[PDB]
Amino acid sequence: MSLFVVNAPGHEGQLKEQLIVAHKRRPLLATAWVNPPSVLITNSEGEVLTQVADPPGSTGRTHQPTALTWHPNEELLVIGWSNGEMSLWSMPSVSSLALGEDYTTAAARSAVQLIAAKAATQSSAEGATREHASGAVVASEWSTRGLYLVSASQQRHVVMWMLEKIPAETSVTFKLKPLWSVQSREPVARIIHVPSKDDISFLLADGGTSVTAINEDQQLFPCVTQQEQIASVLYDAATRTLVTLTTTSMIEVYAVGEDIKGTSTLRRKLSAPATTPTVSTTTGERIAMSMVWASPGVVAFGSGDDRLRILDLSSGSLDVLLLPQPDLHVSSLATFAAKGTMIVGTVEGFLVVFQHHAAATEASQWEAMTVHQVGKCVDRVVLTALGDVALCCGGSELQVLHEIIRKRAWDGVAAATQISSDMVVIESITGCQCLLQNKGNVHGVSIAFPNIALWNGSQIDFYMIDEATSEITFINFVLTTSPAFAIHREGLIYVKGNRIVFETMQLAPIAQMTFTESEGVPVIMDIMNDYLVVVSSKNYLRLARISTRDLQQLGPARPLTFLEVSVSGARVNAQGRRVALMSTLGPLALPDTRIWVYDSDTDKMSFFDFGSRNEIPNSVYWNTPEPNTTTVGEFEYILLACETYQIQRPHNIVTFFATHDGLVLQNFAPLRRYQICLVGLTIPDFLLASVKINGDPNNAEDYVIEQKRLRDFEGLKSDKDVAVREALMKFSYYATIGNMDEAYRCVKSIKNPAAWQGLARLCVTSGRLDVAAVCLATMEDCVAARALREAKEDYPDDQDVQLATLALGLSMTEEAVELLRKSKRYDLLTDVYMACGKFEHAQRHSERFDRARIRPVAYKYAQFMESLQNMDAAIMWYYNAKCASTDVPRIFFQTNRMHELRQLMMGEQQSTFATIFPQNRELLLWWAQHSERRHNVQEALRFYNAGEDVYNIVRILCSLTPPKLDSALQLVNKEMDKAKMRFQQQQAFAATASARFGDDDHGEPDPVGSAYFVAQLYERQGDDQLALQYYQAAGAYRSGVRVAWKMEQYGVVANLAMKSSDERLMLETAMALEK
Amino acid sequence: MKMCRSLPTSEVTLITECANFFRKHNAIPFAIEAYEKVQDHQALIGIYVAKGDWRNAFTILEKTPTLAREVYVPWATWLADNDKFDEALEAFRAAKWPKEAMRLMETLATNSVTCRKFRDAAFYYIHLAEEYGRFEETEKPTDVEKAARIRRSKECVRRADIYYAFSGVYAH
Amino acid sequence: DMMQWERALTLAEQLAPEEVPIISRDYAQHLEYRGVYAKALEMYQKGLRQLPTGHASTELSVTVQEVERHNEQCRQGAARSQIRIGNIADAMKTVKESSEVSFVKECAKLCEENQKHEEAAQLYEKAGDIERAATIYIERCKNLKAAERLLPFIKSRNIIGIYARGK
Repeated sequence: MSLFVVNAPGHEGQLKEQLIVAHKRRPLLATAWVNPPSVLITNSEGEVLTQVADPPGSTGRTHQPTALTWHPNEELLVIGWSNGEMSLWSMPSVSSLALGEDYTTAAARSAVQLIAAKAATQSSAEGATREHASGAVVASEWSTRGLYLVSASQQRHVVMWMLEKIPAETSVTFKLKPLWSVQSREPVARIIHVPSKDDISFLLADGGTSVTAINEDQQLFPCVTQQEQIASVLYDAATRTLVTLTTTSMIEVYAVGEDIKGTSTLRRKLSAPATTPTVSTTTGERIAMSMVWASPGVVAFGSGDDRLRILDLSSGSLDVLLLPQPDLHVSSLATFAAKGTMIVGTVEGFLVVFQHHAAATEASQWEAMTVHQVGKCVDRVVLTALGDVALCCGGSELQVLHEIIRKRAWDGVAAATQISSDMVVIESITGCQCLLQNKGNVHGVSIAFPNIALWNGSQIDFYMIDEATSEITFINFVLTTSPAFAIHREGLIYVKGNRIVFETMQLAPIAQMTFTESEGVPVIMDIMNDYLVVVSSKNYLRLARISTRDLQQLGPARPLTFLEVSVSGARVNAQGRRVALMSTLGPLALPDTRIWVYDSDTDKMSFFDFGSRNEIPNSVYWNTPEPNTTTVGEFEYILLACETYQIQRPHNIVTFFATHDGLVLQNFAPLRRYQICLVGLTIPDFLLASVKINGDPNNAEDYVIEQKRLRDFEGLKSDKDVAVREALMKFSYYATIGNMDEAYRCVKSIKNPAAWQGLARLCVTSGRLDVAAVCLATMEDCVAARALREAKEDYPDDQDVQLATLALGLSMTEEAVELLRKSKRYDLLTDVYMACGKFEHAQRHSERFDRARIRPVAYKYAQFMESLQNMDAAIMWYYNAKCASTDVPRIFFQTNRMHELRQLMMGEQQSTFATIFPQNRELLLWWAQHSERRHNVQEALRFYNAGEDVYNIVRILCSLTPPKLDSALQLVNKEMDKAKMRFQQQQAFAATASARFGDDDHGEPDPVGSAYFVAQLYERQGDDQLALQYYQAAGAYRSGVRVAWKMEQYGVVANLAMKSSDERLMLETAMALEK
Repeated sequence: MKMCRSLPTSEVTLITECANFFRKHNAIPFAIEAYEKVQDHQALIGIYVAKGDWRNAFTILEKTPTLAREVYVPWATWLADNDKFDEALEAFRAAKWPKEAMRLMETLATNSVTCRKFRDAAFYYIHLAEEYGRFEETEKPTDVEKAARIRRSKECVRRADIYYAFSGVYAH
Repeated sequence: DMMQWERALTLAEQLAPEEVPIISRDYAQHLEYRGVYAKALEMYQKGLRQLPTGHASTELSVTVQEVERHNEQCRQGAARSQIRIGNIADAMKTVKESSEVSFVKECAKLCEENQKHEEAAQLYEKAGDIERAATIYIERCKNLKAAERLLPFIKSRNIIGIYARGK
């Protein structure tokens, strides 16, 4: 990620939080300190430029500055003191000094602005004390074009000042002259200006109920009128909007036209409860209201609570975007329009940085990037021109936080990581983990173990580690200012002026040829092994090879083709051929969502963007070959790793193969919360300077290195395994290419089965199975091979199911649904959902989505409970599965709980059982059969009549001695009645269209099987004529003709044979009739 | 409606078009009246299927026996989504469409096997073997596919015999 | 799934005599990917099988086509494997009695390396392309008699410019 470097220009004076100002375009910053009363003017990095006191003439009255304002385009400050004297601080311009024209780099500009600030001047406006009448200047303000000034005092005096720029014979001076002397009703607090789209017109707010504007007509007139006290007024010049948040926190947005009159557009009551308010007693003052312009059209305010309240003036919508934690008291707020970033300061000592997504829901557009715990209460927050953020801490304390990326390096032996402004943790693979503190802040890190050079802007100090004693001591410094420096075993290579100087540890010069302005000043350099890359300030690329004696430039200087797109970082591979390039966008050093790869052999520049992945990168790294290991493979040299984070942020590490054809993505790798970042790459491991899982991220000493394995480098039993590792890297490359036919041969040399598993995963992702069968069967996963063979044999037409089976056999389970999700295979994913133990997911999935297999889910859960020996849930789910006809009696009979079943058929939780059990018709039928075969005929009859099973009842009644013939006849005729009813209903329903359509459909009612026994009774009583009618009524055509034989009848025989509609029944009765 | 009943029975197509206009603008009863006046049985069946009434659909089916499929198929899927899967299977058996009949019979035979309803599984498999010879009229299978389904027919007959025999033994 | 096809065959000797050749062919396929198919001939010769005798119904009819397809694939594999052994003359009868364009194209590539240029020349003109056949003719074979018959069917004058030097 990234962090702030904190520079505190030391002074024991009491800073006023209300009097820190920043030039809006020039990178400067002015502060007012009390005891002693003075003004420190510093640059944008907190480095002191000058200190200002009262101009001479004071008889010991060192007056107290009360207001400071900047010129909107010049390096000019004006200071209103406590006595009304209006001083003006002016630095001479660089072009006025008539020095050389090479002053175009940032460091030279910083040095010349430092010396010019030391050569600045202070002037006094004539009669300014009288115009304010010895009153302290409580406010001042320049116009938008910055030639009109307005000064307001505590005596309500408001004075307009005309700016006169007097070009002197050798310099330029400035004067401020009074124009008007008007009076307000109260001491005016905030003065705003309005542009016409020059025009002189200033709004004034004294913190009361009404705001008073003044224009060239010398008239002080109100614009908006409110009945409650106002505190802060937000003005938007582009839309001229005037937003006022009342002391009671009520929204009042006024559109303001040319008439300088505010018209309210949105004003809705906000209910902020007054139940035990948190009155600020620690400070002894009213809580400061805070609102600023978050985005064009959107205004944010924090109410001092744990919440942040955003308001969209375009749609009138007010919502809340919360901080990542509760318990954060917001004190001051600021926003950088250049990056679309809000800075949230908390009393607890936190700065939260919110980034525009374009820099779903509208509130998701903002998101917090970094949380920086300063550990001190912040008073005021002021941004600068470049984005550096100044804070007022503890009243008398001031800090300047400048946002940088964390410097880190990995030579091959030890990794160096920056953790603070000046704390650096150096950690080897031998456990040599130690922390070092520098005099100044860390700006550049380079390592060639045990030599390690840190650059602090003004100079580089290279430290030597004696690991035998583990002692580190400064030796000598190289006073240079370039960001380009890199240490090596041969020596240190840096930039002095235009020269790129190569020296030894004792600074013995090695290569020295003077460069020109056309070649320019190198800004970026990278050293690894015996190769170096230099990128100048003009996009020029110089590859080079470092040797024992010289710096052989591998070819000439080259340009590259991409507001403007600059270059901030470059890393060359171990072949010294491909260079990875980090680009930025715009002069604001905005990060870029794409990364670049330059191949010198084909001299191409390919690229890959991360905005497609909604990601922003931070660093890129090649595979560093191990020290004293020159047998590393060629492809192993070309793998590139990039650290990315999405827009506690997510972390990802993405791998690429820098082929000639472009960048081919290999794999992503999310990082955990303790895994802070990536410091190095050394195959097969990402080397991360993380913290312990249970450790303290706040601790600076808990930065331990972790060698996270590459995802396609699993099962590495041997760290000296060379051929297997090289062939695995070749296989990974071929998998990224994809055409797995020779990726099959990439792993034959490997006998590590983890490579076979990775190849099988690739076979799943591709869709090739004949390779995958061998991939399974060479690991002897006979379960998965058996499953694949069965899937091929039973589902030969479908290949997606075989792919899903293979994926399941490879211990990846989320893919089965994704394979044939909507094209429907709900049964198989139901089985998979059960097989993961997620019954409570499978049943709720199938209830809404797959209605055909609720019963198998219930039956499987019942078997699961029965194998758990919980007969309660097992019995209730065998009931829920509609299988209680055979399985609930099974459980009761095999648990020997038959007494309870008899009790149920003829305790709070027993209510649930007895609610359902006694009336289950299948249970009644089963108990009837049970008692019937238990030689209890009468209980069987009772339970059959309770279960209305007509057939069994008729069988029993015709079987009893004596046969209860009349009740059997009654029930048989009742069922014949119902069958006749159904046949007549369907026939009369069909006869409507049969009125016109003559159909000889000789349909018959459904025969009643229960009649059979009745005919049997007459068959046992000689009433065969009666039996024949019931046999035909039963559909017993064979028994019908069996009866019909003894009548010496043949017509009934023939027609019953016809009605049988089965070939045998006429096939034999033919020659039965012939005899 | 007034202009609809102004029209005679000769201009059938115009009344069908204005009944379509009724149907697009959810004038369901007017569409019913117009389709009735032009005795457009297919549109009556379609609008009743979309509506939900089935008795009227079958009354229309009685006059025209040759319009069976377009009534049974939505009837079959309605029975299927009303969890009456045996009835839906019978309806699919009536109205050809062997793909959905195949799938539903697979699910039902599997449910009978896993829930140990061995008589039900035997019935499902013995009729599933008979269904394995059912193809859509648009597709004429090769002899290879005919053999690949004859083998499954014989296998399912064997499974049906085994399950039907095993039901009584398991019960005992 | 053990790929011990040797013991698979060993138990298939007494368990399933009919399953014996099929596994065999699969064995040879794996050898195809490793170049050790010098032993991948005897199982192809053992892949023969007597015709199914029975009633003339579909059941005895459909299987014939599948078993014949298996025989054709086995003979294709045998012809492919016999090239590097040095038995081109035996394989030529099977190759020239075949019809598949791709199989003959794959067989024609490897005949030049064994310096058996006559069979390579016979296969190149029937491989479906004549331009590459004449290119191999003028660079390696140097047989102008066969190229004379292909002269009206080639428009490549750069081939002719080297062809006509010794013609």
